[PDB]
Amino acid sequence: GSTQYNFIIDASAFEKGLGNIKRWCSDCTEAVTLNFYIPTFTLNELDFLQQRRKSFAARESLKFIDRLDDSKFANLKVFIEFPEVLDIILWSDVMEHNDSSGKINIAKLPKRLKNLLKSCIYKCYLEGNEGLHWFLISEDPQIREMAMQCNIPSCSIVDVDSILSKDMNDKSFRESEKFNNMMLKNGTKEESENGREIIRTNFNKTVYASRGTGELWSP
Amino acid sequence: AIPPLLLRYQDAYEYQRSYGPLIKLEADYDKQLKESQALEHISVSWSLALNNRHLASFTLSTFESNELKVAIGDEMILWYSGMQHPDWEGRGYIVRLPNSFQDTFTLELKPSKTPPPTHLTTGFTAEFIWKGTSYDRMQDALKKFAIDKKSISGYLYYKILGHQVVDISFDVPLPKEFSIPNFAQLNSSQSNAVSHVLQRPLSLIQGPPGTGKTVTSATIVYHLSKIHKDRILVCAPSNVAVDHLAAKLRDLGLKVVRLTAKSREDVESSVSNLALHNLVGRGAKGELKNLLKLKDEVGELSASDTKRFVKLVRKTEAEILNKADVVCCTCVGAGDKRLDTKFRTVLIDESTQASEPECLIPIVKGAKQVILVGDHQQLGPVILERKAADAGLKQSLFERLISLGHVPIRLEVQYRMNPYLSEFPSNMFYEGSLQNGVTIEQRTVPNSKFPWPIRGIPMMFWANYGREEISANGTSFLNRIEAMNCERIITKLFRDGVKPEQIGVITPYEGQRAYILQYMQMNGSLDKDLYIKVEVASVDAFQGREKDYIILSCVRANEQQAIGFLRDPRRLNVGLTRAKYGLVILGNPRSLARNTLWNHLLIHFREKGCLVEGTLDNLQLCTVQLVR
Repeated sequence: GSTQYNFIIDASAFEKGLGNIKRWCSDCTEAVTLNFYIPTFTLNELDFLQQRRKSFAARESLKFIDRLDDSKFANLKVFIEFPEVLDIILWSDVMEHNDSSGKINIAKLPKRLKNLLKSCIYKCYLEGNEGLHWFLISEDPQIREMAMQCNIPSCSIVDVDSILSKDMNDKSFRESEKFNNMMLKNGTKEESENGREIIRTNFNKTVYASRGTGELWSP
Repeated sequence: AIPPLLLRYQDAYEYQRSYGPLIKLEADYDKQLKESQALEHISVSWSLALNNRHLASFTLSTFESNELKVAIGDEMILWYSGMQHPDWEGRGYIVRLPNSFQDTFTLELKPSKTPPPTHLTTGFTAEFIWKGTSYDRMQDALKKFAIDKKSISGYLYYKILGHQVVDISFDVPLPKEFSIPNFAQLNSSQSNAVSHVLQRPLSLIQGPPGTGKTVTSATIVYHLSKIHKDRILVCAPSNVAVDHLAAKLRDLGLKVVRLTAKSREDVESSVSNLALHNLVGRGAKGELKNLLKLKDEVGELSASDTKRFVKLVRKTEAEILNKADVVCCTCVGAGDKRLDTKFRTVLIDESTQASEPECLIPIVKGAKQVILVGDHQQLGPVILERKAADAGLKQSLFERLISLGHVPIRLEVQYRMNPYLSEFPSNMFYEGSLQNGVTIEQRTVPNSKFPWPIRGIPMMFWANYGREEISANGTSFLNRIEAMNCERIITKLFRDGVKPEQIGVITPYEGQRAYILQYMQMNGSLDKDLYIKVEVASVDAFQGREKDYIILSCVRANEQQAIGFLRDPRRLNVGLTRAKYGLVILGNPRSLARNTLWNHLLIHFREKGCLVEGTLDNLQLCTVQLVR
């Protein structure tokens, strides 16, 4: 396909969302082009989880990354970071994108997280950009908070899965879109104290979601 | 060939295909385990129940207490085969389960033409009859969620699937005051929780230890009952939690109906006056009143009277369940045939102690609004099958919703323990948010003579340099020096006037539990009868409960600095939040300090001046080097 997503994927995204990522690679590369960048942080953190925490999801993620790097798949690009790039990227280049008013003490972060920020800034703003728009995929709130402070756009696995369902135009996207427009039609829009988009609805008027057809597991 | 648990599911069919095989794995493992247990040779002690039925008591040594998923009311067959009497079989029901003090199960035998061989003690085997009802309901709930569009609202369906749909709230009249008049006032944390929940289709409440989740949950149910003017379904994985919540709801003036299985109708309860079967019996008149009296004195009914009896009971049960303000039952109990009606508002307490398919059972009854109460920082569900647990069945619905971005509202004022005891658990597991609802003066003993390292700080980490041993099974560890030190602590508490009921000993290893119990019986300074009343168990036994004094025996001490499942943050959290007045931790800091969680604990104890070593009467600061 002609639409292209450019992602830097962290370790938590693999450990928690490996099944979702596998589906993106095999099914979604029809009308979408996926472009992954695997930083050194990811490989080191997945190795730590597999060895010190006996995480079988982290073991499977490392095996999957090897399969991605060995295959010449259509509409899927994967680049594993060369560790020596971390010594070339300036920490001052990361600090130029950091919000001073931000609550996180960026210079006091551990080595692993300092290097993850270097990888992100390299892709988002430096030589690794290639005229593309990059997003960090993470399932760790601390990682997403530090990325936001350094103007690195980030998303969750669910955020990407929803975006790729829209492009694929599957029944999951279409039926959720009907539900959204049903709420917009019957219900009052409000800006909550949190700043969020809330829709007041009547408790007594409920919309049920069509299930469609499908196969159930049987013993 | 099983699909992994995903973050977002395409549809509820994929959701079912993921959880379905995991339920089967658990079911098969549970069933197979009981098949093996049926081969163990047991000793039976006979007695007579008040109703004059025979009681068979016995100990099952093959499996650990947590591995045998046996409930009161469960049917069993007791078999004799030997050279002292012909072959004999007897069917009965479980009336007592093992506790910390009683290692025995008690089976009440059904009356028969052939009497039981009460003169024999050995030659018996016990076979639990497999029902599978709990797992069947979980499977049915998964399937109903997939194919029945009316089982749950569209919004909740999308939220459970991990989909991104616009957030909605209910146009509902909020009360001016959240605390209920004529009743004890909620604190601001509790009040904020009730406030946040009332207009949301889905809420998560986190209730740390001693923070008042019962009064908060009962107040929520009370307001939702007044707002919707409809039945509310209230659930929890365990019967004790259901009874606790039902009692509070009844105290608020709500018409509560407590549904128990037909198997447990004779179980002793604090809320027996709310049991559906007792409400049928008491509120019966006419033909039903007669059929009940007849069945009580005759013990059996004729074919025509049984059909008539069943018809009338069902009709009465439905009328009682329909007129109720709240229906209370366990999560699995929600799947009962008698509750095949609609429940639009559901509150699930202790939802973190159930698997996701177990929580689904009460939610697939036409739910529009769901409140899940729990604590992912405390104990999770019991998953016997490791492959199923590894595949993700240990994750509750409360925890998956957190991974999906749902922030729980936390109750932050604890009323259980001395402020000194709540500090580390609060900082470590609750981001330092816990405040104290009780003072140091409310949790102190004025004339205490106990050798606490610092007077006024009722905690200590008593370092010992003993080494772990291996028990008679080969599968467990013990620590003879820590067991000896444990007795010295207890005796010292006894000398200070503390009663055995006030003391609890928590140890992760069955080897240590058995050794501590035996050791205090033979080498306890004071009367052995005092020490037997001191509860020695694992964290599971103390989950949801409290003691005035807690002794933690870590057991683990080796040159490799390996500590096994002492690594568990959730177990450590529960073990540190059980005490009200005092805490003593026994352990070897040298090996515990390699673990980063335990290293933070030792540093906290050292900062308080509580990390000590030596003789109890001449304690010294522990010399171990701790490096962060």
